[PDB]
Amino acid sequence: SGRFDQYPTKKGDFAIDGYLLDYSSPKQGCWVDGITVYGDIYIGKQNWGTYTRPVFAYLQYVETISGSGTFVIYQVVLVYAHNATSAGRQNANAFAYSKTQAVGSRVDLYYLSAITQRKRVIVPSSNAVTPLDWDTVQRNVLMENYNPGSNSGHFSFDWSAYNDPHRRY
Amino acid sequence: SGRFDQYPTKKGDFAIDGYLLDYSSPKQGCWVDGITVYGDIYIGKQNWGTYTRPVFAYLQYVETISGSGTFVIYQVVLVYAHNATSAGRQNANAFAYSKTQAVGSRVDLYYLSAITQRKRVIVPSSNAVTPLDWDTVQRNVLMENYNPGSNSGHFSFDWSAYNDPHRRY
Amino acid sequence: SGRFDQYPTKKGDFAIDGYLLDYSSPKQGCWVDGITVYGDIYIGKQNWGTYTRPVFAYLQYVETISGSGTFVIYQVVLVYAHNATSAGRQNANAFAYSKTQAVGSRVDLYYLSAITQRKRVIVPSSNAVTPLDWDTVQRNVLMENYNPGSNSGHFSFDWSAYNDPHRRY
Amino acid sequence: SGRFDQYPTKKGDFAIDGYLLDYSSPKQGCWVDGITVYGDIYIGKQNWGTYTRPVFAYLQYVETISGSGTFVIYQVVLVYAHNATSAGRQNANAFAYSKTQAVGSRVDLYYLSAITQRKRVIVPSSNAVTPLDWDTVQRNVLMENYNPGSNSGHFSFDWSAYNDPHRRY
Amino acid sequence: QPQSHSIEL
Amino acid sequence: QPQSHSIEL
Amino acid sequence: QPQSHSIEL
Amino acid sequence: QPQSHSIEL
Repeated sequence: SGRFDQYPTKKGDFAIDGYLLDYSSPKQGCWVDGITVYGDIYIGKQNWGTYTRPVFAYLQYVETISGSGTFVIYQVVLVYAHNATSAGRQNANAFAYSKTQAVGSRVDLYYLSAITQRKRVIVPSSNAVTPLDWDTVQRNVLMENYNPGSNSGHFSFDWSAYNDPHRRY
Repeated sequence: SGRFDQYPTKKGDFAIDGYLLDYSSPKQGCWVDGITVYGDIYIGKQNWGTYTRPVFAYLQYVETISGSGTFVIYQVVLVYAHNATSAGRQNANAFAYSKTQAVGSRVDLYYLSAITQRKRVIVPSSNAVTPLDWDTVQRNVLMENYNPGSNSGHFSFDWSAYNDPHRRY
Repeated sequence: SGRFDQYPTKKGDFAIDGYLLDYSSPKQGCWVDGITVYGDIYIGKQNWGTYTRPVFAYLQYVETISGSGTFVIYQVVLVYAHNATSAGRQNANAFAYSKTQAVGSRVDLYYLSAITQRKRVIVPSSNAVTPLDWDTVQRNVLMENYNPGSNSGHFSFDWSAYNDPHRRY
Repeated sequence: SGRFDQYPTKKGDFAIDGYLLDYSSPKQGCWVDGITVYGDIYIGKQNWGTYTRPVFAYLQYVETISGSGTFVIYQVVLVYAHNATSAGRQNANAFAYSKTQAVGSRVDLYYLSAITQRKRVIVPSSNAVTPLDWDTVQRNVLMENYNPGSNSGHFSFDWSAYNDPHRRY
Repeated sequence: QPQSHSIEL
Repeated sequence: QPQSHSIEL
Repeated sequence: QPQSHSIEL
Repeated sequence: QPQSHSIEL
């Protein structure tokens, strides 16, 4: 829903964790302002020079423990956005949620990846929230809130990563 | 070290992981250029308004996988630097490696924390490296390469975090 | 296939691991001769006095690592058989592969559960085998090779567990 | 201990886990009645025909989960006893806690090994117990409660494993 | 025949 | 100079 | 415009 | 008495 637009923006590991993994009131998600990096990522049959940046972060259900009383454990899923340069010709259908963008004869592949973080929080069932699903996150973050044609929306990639050795691997 | 000064600087999650979790040549460590955040961290008997920023990252031995032949598993340990404001009066001896800094009557507490990341690399025992230990990391990063008196060395905190709602929690 | 009947029987943790996690020739599976225990297991809405015994063990794909050369990591999945006493009236459709057995007015629930073990083996792709899937295992072990009506087949439960305090929990 | 003698005996995976991984009252340890197996185990410079059987199981502290309130995670550590036949001449000082036994000119090596199981329990810090350490376990189980000279104490090996193909690997 | 202590509801 | 909101008790 | 070093096949 | 196949080298 349009609840996605209401989500605030966070910057830095502890700010993202601090906002989401709140025991008193756990939060569904937040947008992430992050650094763009450049390096090889394997998709399909080979490696592609890929631009990567965090874009969103959301709470994920770990477990529900028994008692005296009913407790709920949450984890943070960090969502990254990628531009796998030249990958769009052979991997246009590799992901359920993806976009293609032409740069001359070259076809870039725009997709999202999720990384589960280690930090967890124990919340009582009375304070528990309904977590967002990976399908909804991809639809709102990439499909509805990012335009590869103009590199704009709720986020944009910093292409200067290609020229920064600190942001290259 | 010597060796610690020779370590390169990396910026962004995938650049840090990409450099360290190399299966061909796994690397001991790298300095981290990161964002400073501000929020409460519990030390001793209470919460303190703490500034937090990543400063270093190093490989940690997980386990050995045997067969044909012997393989070694490595993890990334992300090292954060903290300035727990006003915590120095009550918690000057709370950590083995720490520094205190006066701001008027107030005593700030400078220390390091380590967070083990989920991502792992499987490397053949022939390409295996000697991992750095948490004691050597704290001694080189905080003790030898940071001066709270001038907020300088191999890194410095961005105090503007206090005024950015995106970097507050 | 009838390849399931060709699988040998193993007894004891190290014998099961020793046979399956063989680097020179990894094995798909083996039947397990094990002890029957008795205690509460939660199914559906409540706890049921359940009889549990290991019955089978099979190799599972963990990962495939890059090189110089292509290596394959295997793990052991230990398959247990259960008789959740009185659970068949409310949980007859709780599992995809299950059987019911009447003991007077009471309806017992016969099903299988899988537990992934920690021990892993690194095997070169040339020695790699096609792992069995959980669907096939349940069909062959419970459906095709166990009769609750006669407590016979490729295994049988030891009901004396109910009277042994060592095998009760 | 004293306390070690008071610990009950458990038989079967689910009975051991069921007794120890109790969320209401987690238990320090229990003695294990298990099957003896026979096969090669590598010690020092070569493989030795080793007899292996589980003998004890104890709870191990994993991590703390904070929120409302503080929760503790426990794991089961399964302790095995070994008789590495002929290994005593070359590996008498290979382990901190070990015993040697002569069978003619041959010297057998008696030692203990620990395997961390996957299953975990989340317990509130109020119901938390003091876990046993690996040194105390080895001292009580092998040193104080096993005599290789008479194959007796709190447990004994079943040498028939050598003649059972089901218990050989 | 398997013994039970299970109590429904 | 680092700003603070910390209250010592 | 995003720069690339990617080589197809 | 425990049986052995172990070969010392």
